[PDB]
Amino acid sequence: AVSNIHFCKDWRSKVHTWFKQPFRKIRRHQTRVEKAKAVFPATIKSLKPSVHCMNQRFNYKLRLGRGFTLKELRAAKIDKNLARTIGIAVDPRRKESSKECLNRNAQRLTEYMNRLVVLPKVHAATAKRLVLNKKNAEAKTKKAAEIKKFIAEHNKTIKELKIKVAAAKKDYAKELKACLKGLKKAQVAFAAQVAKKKTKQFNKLPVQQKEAKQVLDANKVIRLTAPCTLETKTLTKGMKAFDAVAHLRKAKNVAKAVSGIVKGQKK
Amino acid sequence: STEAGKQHSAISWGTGRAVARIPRISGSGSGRNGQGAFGNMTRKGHMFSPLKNFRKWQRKTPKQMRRFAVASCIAASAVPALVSARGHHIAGVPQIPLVVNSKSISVIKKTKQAVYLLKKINAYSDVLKVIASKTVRAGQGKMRGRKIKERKGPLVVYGNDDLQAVKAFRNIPGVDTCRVENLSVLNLAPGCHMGRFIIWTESAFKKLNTIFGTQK
Amino acid sequence: MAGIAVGLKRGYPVHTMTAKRHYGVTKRKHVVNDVIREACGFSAYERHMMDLLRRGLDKKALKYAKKHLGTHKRGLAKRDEIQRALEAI
Amino acid sequence: GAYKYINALNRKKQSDVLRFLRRIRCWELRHLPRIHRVARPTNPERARRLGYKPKSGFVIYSVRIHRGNRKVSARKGIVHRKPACQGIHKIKRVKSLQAIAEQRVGKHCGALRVLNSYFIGQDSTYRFFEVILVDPFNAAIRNDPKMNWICADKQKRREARGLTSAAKKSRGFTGKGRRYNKIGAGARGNLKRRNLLQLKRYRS
Amino acid sequence: ATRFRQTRRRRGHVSMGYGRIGKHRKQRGGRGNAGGQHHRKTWFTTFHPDYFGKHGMRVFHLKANKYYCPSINVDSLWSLVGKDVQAQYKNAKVGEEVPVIDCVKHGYFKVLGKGFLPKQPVIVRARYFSEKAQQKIKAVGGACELTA
RNA sequence: AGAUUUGAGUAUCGUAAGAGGACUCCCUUAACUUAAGCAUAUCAAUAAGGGAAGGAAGAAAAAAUAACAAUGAUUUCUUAAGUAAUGGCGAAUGAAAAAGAAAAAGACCAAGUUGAUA
RNA sequence: UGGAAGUAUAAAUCGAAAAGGUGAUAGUAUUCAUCAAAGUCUAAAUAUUACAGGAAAACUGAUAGCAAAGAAGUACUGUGAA
RNA sequence: AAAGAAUUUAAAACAUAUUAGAUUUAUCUGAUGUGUGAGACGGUGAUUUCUAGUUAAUCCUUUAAUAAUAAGGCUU
Repeated sequence: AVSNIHFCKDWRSKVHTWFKQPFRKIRRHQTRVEKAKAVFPATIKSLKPSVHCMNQRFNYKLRLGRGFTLKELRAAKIDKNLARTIGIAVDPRRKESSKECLNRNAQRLTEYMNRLVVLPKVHAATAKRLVLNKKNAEAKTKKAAEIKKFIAEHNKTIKELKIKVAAAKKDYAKELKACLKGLKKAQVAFAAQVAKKKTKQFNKLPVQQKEAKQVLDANKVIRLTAPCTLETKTLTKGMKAFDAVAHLRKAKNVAKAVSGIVKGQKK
Repeated sequence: STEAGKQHSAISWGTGRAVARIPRISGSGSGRNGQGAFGNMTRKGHMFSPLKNFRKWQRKTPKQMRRFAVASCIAASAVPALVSARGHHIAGVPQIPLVVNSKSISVIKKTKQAVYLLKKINAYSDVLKVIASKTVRAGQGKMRGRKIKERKGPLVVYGNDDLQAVKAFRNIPGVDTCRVENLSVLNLAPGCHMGRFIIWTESAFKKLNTIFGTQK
Repeated sequence: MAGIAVGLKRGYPVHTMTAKRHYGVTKRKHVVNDVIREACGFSAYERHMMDLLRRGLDKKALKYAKKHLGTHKRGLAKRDEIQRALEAI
Repeated sequence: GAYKYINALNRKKQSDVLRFLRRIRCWELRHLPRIHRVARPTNPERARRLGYKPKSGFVIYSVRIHRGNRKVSARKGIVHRKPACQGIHKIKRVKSLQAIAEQRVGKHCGALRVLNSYFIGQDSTYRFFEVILVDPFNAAIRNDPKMNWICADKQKRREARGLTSAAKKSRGFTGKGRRYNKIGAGARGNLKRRNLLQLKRYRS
Repeated sequence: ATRFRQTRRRRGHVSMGYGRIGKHRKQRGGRGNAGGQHHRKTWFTTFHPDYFGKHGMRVFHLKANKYYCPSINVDSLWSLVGKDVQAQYKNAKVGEEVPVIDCVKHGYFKVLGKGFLPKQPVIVRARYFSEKAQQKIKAVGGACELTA
């Protein structure tokens, strides 16, 4: 084997021994310990999005980017100025890449905002936010009554068919298509009726006085990916005759044929 | 030191002066000017290849073989023939995989209680061997701090809830404790011999099936 | 089902999403240009390039704008500007 | 405004108006000493872009530098080097003329801080700049939150360490990307990091 | 382990295992791969014949993430999901549920055809397929999907 | 005589100088050595010369990667990797995006606007 | 410089914009993707064999370990750097 | 000529026609519908294979896609 050793240059002055590694681990661990002590949401490692990886080699694995785009904070009904101060990162630079990435992150904020519990800006019980809460209980109670009423009359149908298919799946794993076919028709009608609708520009910050339960970070309570189990499908007659290779050799050959089209039409 | 021995500016005198060709110091007027220089064989010169601090001090080992050696040092501590041959006085102990009730451990807070413990289960015939056979080290070890060279005694492998009893056993001569999770070959097999006298506890003994698993 | 990995139409079926903002000048820039053009005039290379265009040597005005600016797309943009001032007199 | 016409005018440096205006200034600065403070800047659109503001503590200094390359400083053009390093002429400095002139003003007026500098004119023999200096200890500089960062200790001799806009380019800090791989975070601080032979503690 | 070397057994030998007629002088033919075409040609000819020369075009900035395509043969497709799941669905047919061996999740993109698949219908979902892989899957009574 | 501009002296209140340079940001066109000679090349941002600072310094908010189921300031570590490339294609010199971690913070001038203008 | 019909810096000549740069095989054209240079600041993760205060050691133990375990950069040599 | 449902509810480019405020020059700035770009049906069909006719291209690459010059590859 022909040697390739880059020691001809000076190397004894280009060495870096790692003797501080046992003590670096201690030094950083005694910073987080002394950082959560100061204010615990300091080390909370403010929430990050759920973005895919670049390149086709890892284009199926999710990972935490940095900062939610301006489009996600508006879709999740969050103020962009306030979001930075409640342990949510913001990345105005990043541009939205897909409507699926817009919904996937918008749920990430909504779930977190329901878990979030903000203490009053002033500890004293005479704070205006706490005062305004008791001054608007009468209006809040009426709003919750009408929201609850019309959230149940609209889902009066989606509930029963989703109940049927969920219950009908128990028999088949101890007919089913009839319950699934009926559910599909109901959800189509619901989608059309919504389009055939202004809402709150912002939601409300959850502000309350509670016990101080301190959690070192927020990305580990909202999992990136739901657990994946074995996926099984119905083996029909259509999938038994799908010429997969013939499709690959057709899409590739079309790409190589865009050269002939331009050459032909240029003469 | 990197610059130890090579701090001079000596250039070899050369042939034609009836002296060897080893480098010689320049200048004059001192007993050192004109003497031998850098060469490894001279006096006040750098040695053979000087020891550099970036050598390989620590060594690596595969995990699945590091845990293989622990399961073979625990397994040999249940054989009284091996344990006795290692220098342990297990003549009077009731059972060589000795256990003690976790309730008895929970009341231990003073060393006179842990000493009474070691006597009750007849484990003090070994601790007294460490006390009665403590002598000084031989050679240059004493110049550097290491003076007393004791022997080995029983190992009290405690558990998760026996933490407050550590401060009791920790001053008896030749009684070293180690948590059940932190077991290693450096504990169960010191000096490469095998069969260390282990005094378990109920909490640690009943965990060994979860930590180590079984053969199936 | 899950798109194809080759060809022009390639990739997982998703709904991709950006404005192509045009970095242009305002309407008053047509005034700031003539204010300074009137005060300053033309360069030693813009005046000779005007001679070629008056005699109809349109191509040699480009090969003289490229020699003094070093970019083909910045020679056309300057030849047009020069010839748009010839028709303004 | 009145400054979006001056900026657009100053871009026509080949106009007959400017070429005459710069001809007088290049005559004036030839006979005046090499570095000498001028009362107010002569390119105020460029002066106020680089940081100058007409407040106390800010001063403007003019520096004249002799342009053109120079021979390698070896006696009689004799170099005991291999033919690879035997040239004398045609050896171009890395640091620009701007950085070189900036470092001269900083040394002469050592009590102040160089903020930036710009170009004024040139002739066949010289090239004249104008350096915008700041007096850190002035009470107006200290009490302005947007400019008191120049009173920090690390800004001493800002230009001899290569921190100004003109001297940073000579270090390669113009843009970003894969065209600037070797100057990612410093020309030499990057080189030492790549050439390091990392010896871990538990190494194979 | 410097007591195991050859120096500890070669004490008392004057030459120290390096010969008297030819001593242990510093260099024995240059430093490194010197003399590749002059006096070590009998080495780079006997042991590395194609070392000297040029072959193939130059890729100025190769992108190694676009040549990445792991492959799994058909015989190893059923081992992705397991041997218990294979036996569970061993009597399935057309119309009833069969497992989908999503190869892309496990890190295998291409699916090649080598060896024999068990005689059970199966669904295979992967980015690229080989011509003889599709026949082997279909002849057993299965399906060949595509992803991304 | 008066209103300005520019250039000086004197006085008051302050400022740079020198020490140190282990680590940090740089200016300079060394050679021994390797190529079994040697002249491009390697030694080599290496030795010497020179300038400047701090407790750390340097970089920092895209005229950036990418061709994606897209990412998103800077720095540092693992991996890519002795790989793509360069080279009397000889000796030899040799990165970066992707991916995994530590830490995470963004703001300002000029230009533009408001002028019983400050 | 790995950057190869030029990756970066500088010098001589030339030198723009009803903007434009990049997509590393020079060229022109039409699309497409991503950014919007030519001013400035910004703690944290990082480095260290100046120096000072400490703790350790499978390190040396007076020809060893710094050159120096004592009034050691001391006695002594040179005009001088040393 | 023969087999073939195709996967499912939060949206930005503005190509377009109409208005409101301005400009005169290589003219702009706003806002409201529309389709574009749209995907949730054995029988229909998106789609792919086969048989011959016609046209076009045809050794590989310049790494977002093509083109004609240029350059680089393989064999001799």
